[PDB]
Amino acid sequence: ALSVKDPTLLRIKIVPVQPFIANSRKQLDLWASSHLLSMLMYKALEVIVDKFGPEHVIYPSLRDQPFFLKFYLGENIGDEILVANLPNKALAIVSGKEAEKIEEEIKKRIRDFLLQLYREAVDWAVENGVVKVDRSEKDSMLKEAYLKIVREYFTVSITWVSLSEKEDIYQVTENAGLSDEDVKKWLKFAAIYPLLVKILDSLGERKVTEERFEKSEQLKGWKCHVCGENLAIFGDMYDHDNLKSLWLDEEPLCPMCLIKRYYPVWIRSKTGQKIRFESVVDVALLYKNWRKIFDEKYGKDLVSKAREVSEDFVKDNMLVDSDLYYSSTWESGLSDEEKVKEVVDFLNAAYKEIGNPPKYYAILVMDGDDMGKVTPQVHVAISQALANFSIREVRSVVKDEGLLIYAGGDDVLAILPVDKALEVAYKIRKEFGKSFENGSLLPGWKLSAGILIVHYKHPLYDALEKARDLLNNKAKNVPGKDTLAIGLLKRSGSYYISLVGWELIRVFYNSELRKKLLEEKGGVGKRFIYHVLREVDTWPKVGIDEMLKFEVIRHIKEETKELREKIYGEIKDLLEHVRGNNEVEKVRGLFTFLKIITDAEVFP
Amino acid sequence: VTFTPYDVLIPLPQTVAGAIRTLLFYEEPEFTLVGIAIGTEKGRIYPLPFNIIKSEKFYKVVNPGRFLGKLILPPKGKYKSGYVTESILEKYLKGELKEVEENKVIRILRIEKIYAWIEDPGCGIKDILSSYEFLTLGSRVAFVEVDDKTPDIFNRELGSTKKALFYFSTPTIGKVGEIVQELEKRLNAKIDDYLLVSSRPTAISGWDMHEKKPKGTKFAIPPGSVLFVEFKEEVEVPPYIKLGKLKKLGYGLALGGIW
Ligand SMILES: Nc1ncnc2c1ncn2[C@@H]1O[C@H](COP(=O)(O)OP(=O)(O)OP(=O)(O)O)[C@@H](O)[C@H]1O
Ligand code: NA
Ligand code: NA
Ligand SMILES: [Zn+2]
Repeated sequence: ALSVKDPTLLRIKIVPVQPFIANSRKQLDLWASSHLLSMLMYKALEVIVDKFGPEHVIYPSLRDQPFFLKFYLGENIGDEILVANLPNKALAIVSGKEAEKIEEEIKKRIRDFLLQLYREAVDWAVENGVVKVDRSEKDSMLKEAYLKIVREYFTVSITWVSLSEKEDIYQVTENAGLSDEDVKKWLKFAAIYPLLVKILDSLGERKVTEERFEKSEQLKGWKCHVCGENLAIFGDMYDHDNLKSLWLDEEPLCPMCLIKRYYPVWIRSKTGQKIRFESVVDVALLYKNWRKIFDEKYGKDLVSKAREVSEDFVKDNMLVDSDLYYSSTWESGLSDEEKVKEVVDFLNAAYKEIGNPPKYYAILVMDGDDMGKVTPQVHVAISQALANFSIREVRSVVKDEGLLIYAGGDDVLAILPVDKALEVAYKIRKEFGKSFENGSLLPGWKLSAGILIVHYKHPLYDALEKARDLLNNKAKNVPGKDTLAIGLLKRSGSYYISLVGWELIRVFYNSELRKKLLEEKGGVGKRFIYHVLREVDTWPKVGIDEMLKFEVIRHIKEETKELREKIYGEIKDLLEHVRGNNEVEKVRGLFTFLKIITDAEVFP
Repeated sequence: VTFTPYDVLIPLPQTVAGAIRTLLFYEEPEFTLVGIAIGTEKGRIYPLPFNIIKSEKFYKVVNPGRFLGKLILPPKGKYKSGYVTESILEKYLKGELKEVEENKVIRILRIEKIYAWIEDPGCGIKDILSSYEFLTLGSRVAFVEVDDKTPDIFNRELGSTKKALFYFSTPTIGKVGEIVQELEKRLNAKIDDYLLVSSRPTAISGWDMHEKKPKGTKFAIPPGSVLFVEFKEEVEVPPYIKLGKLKKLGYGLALGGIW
């Protein structure tokens, strides 16, 4: 478009984002949280579209958003729809007069929307035995105490500035404190869009902060188990034990976490779409197509023996819970008895033939550093590109390798099985690179990521905190960024971190070294890694190269000389792509990395 | 006020208050828990102010600009959680440090001491707890010392100025509007504008003994949060001021600053 009266820059922000997602006990909660959030932006975005249409939304680019296709144009979209492609920030160009109305409306549009879900959620919960109570009591679930929680939880903040206004760059640059950066934009001698946006943020951050603290107090009573923060429904009324009783799975649920449980079914009704994996274990078992093969080879039988154990153990010739694949589950933690032995033993026998079951999965978080590439139209093209990358490029990579939850453009959240984590992150990175046609050696656009490998039993909220920590605190503190931070958290509690360049994936993959470790059995020198790491506890008097040379020989007949050359050569190559201020830091990083991808318990 | 340090060998305020509350074999209490501080081998430490951002091996203190007659913070890097010495904070509160080397920021309970400041209205806490003691923490044990000397931060002579900031040492429970409003009254002054620099609201809940269930959830401004204020007229900024709910429980300890 670009022709209008009193064009105004409008910015929208929604919160909380990470804290909301973190309050998930299961992947399904995690997905619902991410999906719902995007939806909220959409609702918020609707207002602008209704009033002006897509083209006036600079960011994100609406035109291809599935949500846009499938809710504004009722096109048919399929499982494409499960992915949340909408970020929680947006900006549009709009008339000054209608702006404040837009603010009132969006706030209300989302507020009303949340209220619906709670209500449909209430009906749903009580009917399907989630809440387990006389429908007479239902009226109790809709009291102001619970309603207020839903209204107040999310703060969507709308801010705007006049794009037509009296301008002095001396004064404008002045109020915002940003000196020594004037020539690129201080210099306009021939509208200040790029500077204009950044102030908006500054302005937006002022509103969100006030508005997110206008929060009402709550009644005494037991808190939701998932979220742990808001009064569990009926929390005020009962003692804890009895209250635990009203809830299935013994999980009392606040409103905002109840909507979480209901949200999955609601999209399904709306779209007839569900995610393939409701569990991390579901994603874990993808590793080596281990599950596909096992269920097929023994899977067929497994239920009746298990079914023989319990009628409620399963429905539809399918296991209710995937963790039942793990003998350990049977072995302990179950929640008549003779059957246990044969299955356990049954399953252990199974492991004999196919190998042991993967109990580890990976969380992949990626963010674009540092955005953007600081003209409204220039902004749009970037946005369209980002939308294209997110919507199609990332989806094609993760397609069928794991669960893609969120792709807002530069940023990503995916759950992958261990064997595909590195593979996928690198691929995404490249696609991201090509999509902006950045040419090395010296790129930016740059992208950093965090890969957290966790045991399935590990609390989701904590896994998320750590994974984000890897991205923000490790990968992005590296100078130049464009880094991948890998963290292996083991059930033992041992946490291993490696920061590496992106090409390290490439080099190590297709390395003889990888092959020997992969072709490890018959194996390469055991303690190779321990020994090298030991020498890097301090500067080897011998020096790095010697020790390496030395260690490479201790572990590995005519060819053996040729082989060590290569390995030593390959190792020297990798260190180039391991982050670290010194060669000592790099050696640990590389060999810590090797330690990670070679853990038998993580990579059966 | 009495100054109570524990040697250990939020619900932090609650825990401490209760503990004292609990010690006295012999709902706020009678006494007031002004605030508490964390301690290490380096002495007292405080959550890094939210307007101090890491960059270039340095943390930059960034001050507000008045956009559209509106107080705002220049667009900068993410906050990085950390702590600073009592020494550093005082410099901060006087607007006399432009930056702090990264090494200084204290990422490092995982805690060596905890300080309690108390107004004892003849509850005889000082003489009674004064006895050199080892007391049960609300489980774990602690060594308790008590001094009648109020902390230096509490007695500082800030200038009289139109621009003041308030730094929240402890979680303050209130909506922004009420707080500034409560502020206006206690200082008996009018505030032209204010900017609150902070992370998302903290959910604080505590036990109700009599009702025998968890206390109603409240939302508090997280510690290290700073409130910048532009008064209409010159105000003698106090060294500290108590704001919001659950004061006697150690909440709402805001330290006065300038800018
Ligand atoms: N719907 C979503 N699902 C999953 N992740 C999301 C979603 N929306 C945003 N995110 C990611 O989570 C981050 C949280 O953003 P936040 O609320 O911290 O605002 P922010 O200014 O982007 O913060 P920062 O840039 O400091 O991380 C976003 O940057 C985004 O990449
Ligand atoms: Na964030
Ligand atoms: Na970014
Ligand atoms: Zn909850």
